[PDB]
Amino acid sequence: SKIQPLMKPYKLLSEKEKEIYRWPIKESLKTMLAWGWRIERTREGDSMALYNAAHGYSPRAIDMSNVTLSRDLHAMAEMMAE
Amino acid sequence: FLQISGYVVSR
Amino acid sequence: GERFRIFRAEKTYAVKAGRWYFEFEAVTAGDMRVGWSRPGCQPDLELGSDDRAFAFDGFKAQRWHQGNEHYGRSWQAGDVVGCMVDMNEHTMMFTLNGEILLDDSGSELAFKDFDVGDGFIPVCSLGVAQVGRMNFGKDVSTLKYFTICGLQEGYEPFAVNTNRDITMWLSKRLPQFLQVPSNHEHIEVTRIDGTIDSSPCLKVTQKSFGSQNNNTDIMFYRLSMPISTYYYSVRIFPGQEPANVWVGWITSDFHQYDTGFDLDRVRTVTVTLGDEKGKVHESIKRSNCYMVCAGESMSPGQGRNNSNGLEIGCVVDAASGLLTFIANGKELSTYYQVEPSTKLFPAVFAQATSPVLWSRMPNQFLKVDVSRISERQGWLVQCLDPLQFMSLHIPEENRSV
Amino acid sequence: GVEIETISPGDGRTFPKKGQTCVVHYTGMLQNGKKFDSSRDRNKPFKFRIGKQEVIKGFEEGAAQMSLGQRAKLTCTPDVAYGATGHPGVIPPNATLIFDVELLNLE
Amino acid sequence: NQHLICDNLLPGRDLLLQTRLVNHVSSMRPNIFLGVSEGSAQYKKWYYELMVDHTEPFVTAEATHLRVGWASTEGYSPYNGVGDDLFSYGFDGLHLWSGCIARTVSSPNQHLLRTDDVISCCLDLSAPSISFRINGQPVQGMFENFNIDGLFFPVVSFSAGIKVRFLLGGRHGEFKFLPPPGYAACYEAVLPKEKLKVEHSREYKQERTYTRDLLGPT
Repeated sequence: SKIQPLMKPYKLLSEKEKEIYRWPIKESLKTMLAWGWRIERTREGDSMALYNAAHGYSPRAIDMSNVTLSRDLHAMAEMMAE
Repeated sequence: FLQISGYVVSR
Repeated sequence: GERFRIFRAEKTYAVKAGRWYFEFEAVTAGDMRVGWSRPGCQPDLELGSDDRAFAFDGFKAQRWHQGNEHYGRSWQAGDVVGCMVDMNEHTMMFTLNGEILLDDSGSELAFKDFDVGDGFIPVCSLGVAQVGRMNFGKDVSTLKYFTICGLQEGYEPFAVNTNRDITMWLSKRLPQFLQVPSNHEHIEVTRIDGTIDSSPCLKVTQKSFGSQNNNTDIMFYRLSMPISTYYYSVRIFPGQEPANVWVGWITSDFHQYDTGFDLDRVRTVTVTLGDEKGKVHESIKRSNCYMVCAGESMSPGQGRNNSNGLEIGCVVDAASGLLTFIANGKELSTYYQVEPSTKLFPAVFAQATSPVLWSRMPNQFLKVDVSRISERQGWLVQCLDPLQFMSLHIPEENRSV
Repeated sequence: GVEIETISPGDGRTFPKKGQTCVVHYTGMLQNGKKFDSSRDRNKPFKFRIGKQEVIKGFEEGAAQMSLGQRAKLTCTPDVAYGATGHPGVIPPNATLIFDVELLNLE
Repeated sequence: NQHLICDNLLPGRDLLLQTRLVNHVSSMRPNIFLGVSEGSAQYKKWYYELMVDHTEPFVTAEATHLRVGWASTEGYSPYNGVGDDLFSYGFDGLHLWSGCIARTVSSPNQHLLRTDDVISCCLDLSAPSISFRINGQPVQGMFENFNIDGLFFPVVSFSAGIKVRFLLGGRHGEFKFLPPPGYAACYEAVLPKEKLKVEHSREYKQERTYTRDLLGPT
């Protein structure tokens, strides 16, 4: 019947799916922290929510691929891909 | 993933 | 990069054969890039960038045809480039003060092997604070270096046979309003034929505009519309709010262009005609040249992507000072109590990426100007002379061409 | 209604009689700066007798308000005009007129 | 069978809709650069008054251009006429008809540009009000928010058949009247170390025969 009951907030999500989602992120964080680099936490960069069902689920699509990035972050991404 | 929240890795 | 003025000539006396002499008297040393070009196009671009235009500069000591092509030697104050056409063999050349400038190949030749096409007319260029002199020569004594090489070989002045003064064109300073675009770099408008049971914009057309990629510098829209009341809509960029752009009705009095916008934008015109010092009366606040409402924080609830208070495109039944532009989804708190003013082709300020108000029209001034007289002990001006010129004005949009 | 806005004074007491002609050099223009008629550029002034309906009522009433040598600036409501029909081919229907007459002499 | 069609095609679209035309020319300005703003500059009070000797119509038409506008720099682009600078009303006999905008009134003490032009010009960079005293009652109707960036120029425009002398403070000449308290005369704004003269309306081309000057944007 193609019924997926997994549509739920992350607080009540399963531990297995949460670990599956978190494992690549944790691995990436460990890889970038092993080398050792400065971390920027500027307050002017708080752009988490700037772009324009059950339990108030209202998804949206964000197209942020047009933002140009620095060469240092490009090299870091290349190293992560390698 | 890295652009959000202003997280920039620098040497 | 800007401030260059290509001092063109009238294309009516274009050339297709023969040969003539032409010298440009240079007063300011540095950039004296002068030459000739076809009527063609590109009234605001690099002089001599393509094969359409030919020029030679002295600051960089090079010519200008299909590239830089370092040629000749640098000039200074009091110099004549000495340009002569040669249409019987299609080989151009220049003689700096009677001396042929040596090219990069050591052949003292400028250009070769081009099609005549529509012909070429002399074209100058002055970047910043450059003094020049446009001289073709009604007589032999008018020019000084004409009797060096052009006279002895068979070259004539450009105005040898004309019994009237030759007028010259120049680049404009203000961008023309409508300037319907045809084949620009990334400009393309589309129309649809949805007329019934569809088209919620009710314009019975698309008027959609889309750029190519990574090219925007905040330019003021101007589209053609050949074919509350008057339910239409102009398909502005669909509500993605790249910079919260400003939308409003523009007047025919608008003449100001820059990268920045939403500034003071010329005087706001606030008139309170009455007794003033005695007792003020009802105010008359006319519209601005950029009388355009700001985009502001439209849709605070973060609704749909391509729907954020845009393209209302409606007008009220009677001219009650304000029209149906103080709306666009909700209240924006503007009044716009103005005079009848004007109504013409639509234009709304916009600036968006990909998620024409252009100054590229040449202009020519009058052959004979009014006489100005200055004196001393008060600098009294005494003017007594008639001079009139008739001008076609206001076909649909108010202008004077 | 006559809405004379005099730009230059004249005699101050001279008024056109019934059996007199008002020699003027009017250059009346329509609204929005449109010059539909001009009598000065033809180098010929205008003559009309007062009280014989030889001219439009607005022009006659405006001449009955300015003095000798008094430069005037008149306007014409659609009442004193060519009516709702309008002058065919030159004056649009239901339009107002603006006059800037300048009486040279009164005879 | 043509007269019906000929008389029908005349009120079709020949009333007034297509390309109209008229003929006239104008424009004239002085040279001195006021250019006063905040910072390392001067105050913001000035006063102007001119003198007229010869004004006649019918040289070419009844309309002879003689106007002094609010904003010479921002009101209109020289690229029609100085004084009637679109938004500017233009100082004249008794009119306040701006460029394509009508705002004229019938204020008292009004007449044509006749001899003994006892006039007064009002400026205020803080709030551009008007008190245009001409032998008593001044002209009413304000015009605020003017010359925002700076570089203001008081100008006097003429077209043809005009014989007037410049009167701005009377440094080169003689100031006939006196400035009131507050508004000081135009003796200031004359920059030292340089010559004082009169220029064009941001115009580089003038009466020339074959030695025409070719100036860039400046």
